[PDB]
Amino acid sequence: VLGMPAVESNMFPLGKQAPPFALTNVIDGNVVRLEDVKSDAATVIMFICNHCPFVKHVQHELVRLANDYMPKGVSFVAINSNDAEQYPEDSPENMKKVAEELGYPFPYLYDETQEVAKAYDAACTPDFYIFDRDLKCVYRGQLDDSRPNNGIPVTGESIRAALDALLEGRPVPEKQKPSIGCSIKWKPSA
Repeated sequence: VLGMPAVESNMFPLGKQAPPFALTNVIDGNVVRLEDVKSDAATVIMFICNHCPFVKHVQHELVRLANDYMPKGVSFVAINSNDAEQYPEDSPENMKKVAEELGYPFPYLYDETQEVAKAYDAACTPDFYIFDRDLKCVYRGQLDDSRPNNGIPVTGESIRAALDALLEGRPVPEKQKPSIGCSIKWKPSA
């Protein structure tokens, strides 16, 4: 038996408050907090990593999406909770290099204790969350219908539709499907 199976989102509860977080941003070394990303419209939190085919599948769109919506007032934050001792590619130093290479326009924070991933009940990479002006969860799941194995072009449609609804004062579409990807690399149970 080689490798590990992919896992799906755990579907964080709609309406639940975004859990707190105070983590170092590898791009500039600043400690960034939830309060620092609270938005007047929406806050998008993304759990990702550097060596996962499901993340590689969406990396380009993450940048396109953030560039389209950050100017509209939407906040974006990427968090890497993978144990860097098991997966060196997820070390803060490597995270910094990746952010520079891909030109991530949003903070890339490292959650070394994994307490933030557990609080958001993040399960895979990538795992997407959207919270409203009051930091209540209004969307969680996939980026869009595309997957590494289906041929559908990447569009970011699911998140784009949710953000548009939030910016226009309309309810986020009800249909919310789980994301799928590599399991977050948890440290041994303590």
